[PDB]
Amino acid sequence: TISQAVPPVRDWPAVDLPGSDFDPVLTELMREGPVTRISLPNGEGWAWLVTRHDDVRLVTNDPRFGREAVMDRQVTRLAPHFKPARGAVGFLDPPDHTRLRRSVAAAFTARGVERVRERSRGMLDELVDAMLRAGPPADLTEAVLSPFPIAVICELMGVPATDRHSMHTWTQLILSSSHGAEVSERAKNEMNAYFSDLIGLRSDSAGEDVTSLLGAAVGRDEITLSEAVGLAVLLQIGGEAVTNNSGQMFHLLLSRPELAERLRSEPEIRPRAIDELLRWIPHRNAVGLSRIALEDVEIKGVRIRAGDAVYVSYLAANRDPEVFPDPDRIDFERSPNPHVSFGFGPHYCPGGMLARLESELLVDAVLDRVPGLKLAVAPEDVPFKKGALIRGPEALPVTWHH
Ligand code: HEM
Repeated sequence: TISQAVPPVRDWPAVDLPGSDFDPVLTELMREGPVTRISLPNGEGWAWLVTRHDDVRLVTNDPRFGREAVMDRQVTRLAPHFKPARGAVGFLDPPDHTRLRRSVAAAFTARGVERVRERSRGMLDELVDAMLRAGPPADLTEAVLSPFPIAVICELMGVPATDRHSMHTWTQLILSSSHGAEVSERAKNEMNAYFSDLIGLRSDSAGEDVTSLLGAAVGRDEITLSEAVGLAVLLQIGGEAVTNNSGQMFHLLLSRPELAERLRSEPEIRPRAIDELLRWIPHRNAVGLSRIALEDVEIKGVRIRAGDAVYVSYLAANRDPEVFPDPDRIDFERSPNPHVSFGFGPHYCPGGMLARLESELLVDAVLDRVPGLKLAVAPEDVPFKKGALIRGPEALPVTWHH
């Protein structure tokens, strides 16, 4: 009856934000309305953006939106390079996405990840033992936050003991180090070859570890060898997300002492506190991967045309004032806490339960075993990743009583 003008296209340039400060451009978009249009540094054109919790759930869970179609054109994006392997789990839709996620689902459920809690707790104590032995001045990221997620994933994946040192090295080299491309690509190839072999050997394995599950799914013609290897690599190197995120957790726990004090005073609230931290921490820069409207869809009186690219902001959704009253307040007691830090819909993060487990063990060890733990520099002096997709510290210098 009455025309509702489409929103203006908002430019969203890459900006390095300090520590855990919220993106002011995202804030502006959140205040403009539930549905906006954005233009990112890379790719071409514009894309719709939804920021409200309900809209984010709709776009990420509804069959009317697809991921596969995304690789048909250069959708405006943040990352400089795009158009990777299609077999990538992120670019697959139900006709094949389900087969891949189903293959390893059991190992990533709450009970699945509990299988490695004891071993992981032990490995963490070894890392902390070493840091304490070395003495007071340390980079918590290098000494703990970085190696721990890798050690835990090796155990969950079922990587032979004598091959884990290689996994560590490959992971570090992969998409994050010197001799860009060359070294990174080389390590990526070695890891691919490794998992290609391990999984193949597990063709008829009944093991519960991830590679065994992958090998069996392959053996049963549920997924191809290529599909299994690709996912295995992604899962193997996905721990960096925990390294970065937990990095923000401790930066927060140390810069806002009241938070650390509460967790030491009431250990029982740690699980819920971790979830609150996960909801609050601005995990990434801008937005990640869009979805293409497969047919026309209306959102808050806005007509999203079939073919249009649509982005969701999980960070904004986690600050939805209706769902999270006083959204900017870090409240460990926040009763209902339906955050989407681990995404939503078919593509929700498989590592979510694992990330919570790793975060819980980390908080325990760091807050209970480091006497007088505090930042060794001013909070604003902690270096954070620049030109990154996933936010977090480059290092987290801490000190304590020897
Ligand atoms: C606190 C740490 C983590 C956070 C905040 C996080 C967050 C996310 C988010 C927001 C997505 C996108 C969902 C979407 O496409 O709508 C995702 C996808 C994914 N994450 Fe994580 N993640 C974390 C840790 C991990 C870990 C440790 C692993 C490896 C076990 C992992 C593996 C994956 C994979 C494989 C996907 C793609 C899933 C698919 O598209 O089917 N994540 N994650």
